[PDB]
Amino acid sequence: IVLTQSPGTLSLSPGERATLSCRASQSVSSTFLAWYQQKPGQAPRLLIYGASYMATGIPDRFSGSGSGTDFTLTISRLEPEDFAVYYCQQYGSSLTFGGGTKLEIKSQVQLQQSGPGLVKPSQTLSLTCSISGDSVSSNSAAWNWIRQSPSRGLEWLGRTYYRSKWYNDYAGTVKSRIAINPDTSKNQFSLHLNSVTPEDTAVYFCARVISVAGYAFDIWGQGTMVTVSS
Amino acid sequence: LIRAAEIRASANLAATKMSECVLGQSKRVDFCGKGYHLMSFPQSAPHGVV
Amino acid sequence: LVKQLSSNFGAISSVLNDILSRLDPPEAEVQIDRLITGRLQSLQTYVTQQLIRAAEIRASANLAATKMSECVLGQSKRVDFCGKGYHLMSFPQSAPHGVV
Amino acid sequence: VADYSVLYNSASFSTFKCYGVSPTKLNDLCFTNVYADSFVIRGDEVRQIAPGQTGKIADYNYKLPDDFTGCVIAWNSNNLDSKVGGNYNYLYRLFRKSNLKPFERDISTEIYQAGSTPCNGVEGFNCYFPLQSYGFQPTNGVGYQPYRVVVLSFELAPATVCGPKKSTNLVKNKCVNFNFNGLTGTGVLTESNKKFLPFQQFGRDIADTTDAVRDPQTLEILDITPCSFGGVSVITPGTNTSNQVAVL
Amino acid sequence: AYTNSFTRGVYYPDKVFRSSVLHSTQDLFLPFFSNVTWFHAIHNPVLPFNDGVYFASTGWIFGTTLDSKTQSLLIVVIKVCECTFEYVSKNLREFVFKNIDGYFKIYSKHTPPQGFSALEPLVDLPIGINITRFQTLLAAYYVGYLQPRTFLLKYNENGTITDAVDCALDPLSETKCTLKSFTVEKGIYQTSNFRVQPTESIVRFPNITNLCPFGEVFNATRFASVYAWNRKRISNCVADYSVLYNSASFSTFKCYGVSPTKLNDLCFTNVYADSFVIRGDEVRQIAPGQTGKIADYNYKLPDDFTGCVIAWNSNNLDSKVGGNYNYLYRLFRKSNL
Amino acid sequence: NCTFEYVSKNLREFVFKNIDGYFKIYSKHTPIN
Ligand SMILES: *[C@@H]1O[C@H](CO)[C@@H](O[C@@H]2O[C@H](CO)[C@@H](O)[C@H](O)[C@H]2NC(C)=O)[C@H](O)[C@H]1NC(C)=O
Ligand SMILES: *[C@@H]1O[C@H](CO)[C@@H](O)[C@H](O)[C@H]1NC(C)=O
Ligand SMILES: *[C@@H]1O[C@H](CO)[C@@H](O)[C@H](O)[C@H]1NC(C)=O
Repeated sequence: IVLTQSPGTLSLSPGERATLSCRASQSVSSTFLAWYQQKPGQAPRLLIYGASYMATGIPDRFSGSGSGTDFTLTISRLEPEDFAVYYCQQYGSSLTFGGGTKLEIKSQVQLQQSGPGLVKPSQTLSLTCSISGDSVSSNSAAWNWIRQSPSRGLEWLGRTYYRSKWYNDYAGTVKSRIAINPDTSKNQFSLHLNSVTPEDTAVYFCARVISVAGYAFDIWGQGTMVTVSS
Repeated sequence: LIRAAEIRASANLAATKMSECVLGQSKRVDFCGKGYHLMSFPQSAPHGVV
Repeated sequence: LVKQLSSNFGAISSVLNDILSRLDPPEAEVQIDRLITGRLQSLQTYVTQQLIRAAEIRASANLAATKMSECVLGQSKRVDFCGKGYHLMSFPQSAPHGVV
Repeated sequence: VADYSVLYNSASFSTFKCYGVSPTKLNDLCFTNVYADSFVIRGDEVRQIAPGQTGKIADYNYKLPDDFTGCVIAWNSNNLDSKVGGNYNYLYRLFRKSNLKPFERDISTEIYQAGSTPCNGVEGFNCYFPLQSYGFQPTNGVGYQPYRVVVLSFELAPATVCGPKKSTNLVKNKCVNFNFNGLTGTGVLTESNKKFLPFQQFGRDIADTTDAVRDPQTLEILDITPCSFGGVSVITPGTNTSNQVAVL
Repeated sequence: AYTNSFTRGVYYPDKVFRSSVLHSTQDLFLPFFSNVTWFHAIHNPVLPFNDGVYFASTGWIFGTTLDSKTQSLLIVVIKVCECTFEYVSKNLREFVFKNIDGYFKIYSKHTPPQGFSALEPLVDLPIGINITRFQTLLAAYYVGYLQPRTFLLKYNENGTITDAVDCALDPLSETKCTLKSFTVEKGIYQTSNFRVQPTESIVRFPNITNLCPFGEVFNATRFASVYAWNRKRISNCVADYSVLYNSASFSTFKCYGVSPTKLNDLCFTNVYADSFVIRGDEVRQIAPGQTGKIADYNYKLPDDFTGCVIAWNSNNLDSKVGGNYNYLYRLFRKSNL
Repeated sequence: NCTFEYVSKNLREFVFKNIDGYFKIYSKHTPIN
């Protein structure tokens, strides 16, 4: 499944409306479309899950609709602080993001990241995302890993969770050289990459997903960048 | 139903004529032909008699 | 005819008293109309059947009157009209809904 | 004894729709047992609680038969069922193998198998959890606010619940109109020798009419006979002779 | 052991008094002359409760799973704690038990065999519990099962069921049922109608004749460069997509807007076969909405693409030792296409 | 912009008509004097 960001770029003035679009390669029977807003220098934020239902602490200006192979998000009344970028994510037989649209005008659970930001090429990369406010072995949650690079956008790497034992999944591109280990003793989960290449330079996030909330990325992490160079 | 009633009337007439002109000589004028009646002979036919 | 009154003909009930007691007139109009159409049709078909049977009975009665006149009041020469053989006389007798 | 007038003239209900039985006359008739079903759903989906409607709710959650005889009540409750942080204690089923039969409830929470590969009871790709959350908030639109719904199902046997109308005394050998648990009619109330069994209640005619009644207050068997009727005939000579008449 | 349920198993269907009449009703009853099951108390198995049991013996428990999870119904004083309900209350003691539409029926008769007996409903219970088994709780008894049979009932002057007719046992009973009497006279009577049912389905079509020439398109010797990409019209032929689909010789087979394996049944106006050769790593750029040198200057798919894309490696046909210089591609242009 | 192609005393009678996007052709060859 491939998501296509239909409108390229829009510029408006305060007060009036804005209309977005998102087109699917084929049918999404799971119907788990979501919309994120990202300010520069900050982690993305969730707006809508299930294509209609509002998130936590979101005004009524935002409303989404659609089904099948097309979807759209509408802003009722622009506010000069809403210069940001808006994405389009799905879930089902595969987890894929969207290109995103640029738009410009004219808290009880926290995740903390730590680790090295520079690595000698052809070596190991290790990160850690601590949890404060929940138990890493929760029954109704999962823990993912998302990284962003301007050349490739937003891509999904892998995840882990626990129902009766521990279960792992990973993306096809990275299967051979990725591993995630949880640590219930100190309530943290970590990401390991045995070997690294120059193109892996990007910024990585750790996220939480709740199964009953439309499989939407509720809480994100601070995020850090890793550069592969001499 | 109505056509059946009409057919029953015709069948009763045919039975009377058979009895009165095949089995005997009739005195009723013009009941069994024009003239002084002598006799008659029946013949079968589809859905009827002559 | 009397048994036909127990069918619904499409209404939620076969008792217009129940319909009136339970529904408001604007809705009850449709149910009452359906029942009216059904019962009217039943009455009409009963009447038609009675008419045809009455015609048949009248034909039989005319035959009976002719036979009484021609064989009780006189000696008939029509063969096999008043019994098998040469007729001599006849005697009428009453009976329920007919003669013998 | 049920008094429905207080419900109807409350003006605090957004929707009061009645199928088969009209309101303002509920407190007149008697019927065997009721059934009150209650739950809370989204504001927009209220139109799916009705006979012959189809959708997520009326397919996988709560289905009404096509011969429904009852009333539906609903009223907005945006100030009780919502929370500041988002209420995630209200759920609803989303996937099911096949639709529901009327008045059948499902409660299991096994993992749906949306694809070819069996899931073996663990969630993953093409293995979805079958329940989802409404997520009510005080700032949602009126189309997305919690609504409470109560469905009353009547079944029109010795009735045990009905309105507060008072009873009167019975009369014998007089053409009167009666009312026995909502059963109306006209006739003369005469004593009967019929031997009803202890559980026997009524007696029926060939034309589907009541022939005997068992009084609710005092158990005794009466006989119903239709009041006198017939046609009238006028015997008249020629008007050219006189104008005297004699009726028959 | 098996015994024939001769004539018993009838019961009053309602509480409506009828006398000296013949009534025809349809409900669940025990068919006449049915094989019953025999058990003896000489040294309590699990007995299914699919529709109903005519239990006659000369406590009880009715469970579905009986694992102290979906607790059953117990009769001694009746306590049904799934609690959800409670109640307190020679000799052929026949009983009838059934459950229909949330209604539980119990019938009884105590008499000190080929005889007639009618049972009245006692302790009827409208709960709606799911029951699938039958176990007695404590001498020989019998167990039978009932079926949806249409019965013709006879009421005497006192309103007691004294006779019954199984309207589906034998033609004599069928004639009695259709004549609404227990005695008939000589003659031929119409009873019902028979209809022979269809056996199997048959679908036929003419032969396939000419096929679309996919072979020459895919199997040709020469492909043109990307910037002068070829094009073809194909029509008025039957095309088998399944053969190319299940060849397993294709590196990439991606479809957009139309699901594979079902193309076999959709009739279309036209098709088109665009063919060319590009660098292997760059095949991912040919998608409806990507950007890059090739997708911007040589071949751009629309946003509403409706079809499939096929590609595979051919390093051993199009490469020469001296270096093939017959393949070109645009690199500069004024504007995209 | 081609869009279709097909390849296959005598009074040549011909009837041509077009409905529902299909072209129907009738003919007959008969010997006369
Ligand atoms: C192109 O050439 C290949 C190579 O021979 C053909 O593949 C064979 O097709 C025949 C059908 O006549 C099969 O019996 C063989 O098993 C196929 N071989 C392989 C290796 O698959 C192919 O049919 C030709 N045409 C197309 C359109 O692919
Ligand atoms: C009753 O239970 C059985 C198995 O426990 C189940 O197959 C059946 O569907 C249930 N009946 C209803 C009406 O739910
Ligand atoms: C095609 O038609 C010919 C002529 O009738 C027939 O013999 C042949 O069997 C047909 N083809 C198939 C595959 O049946």
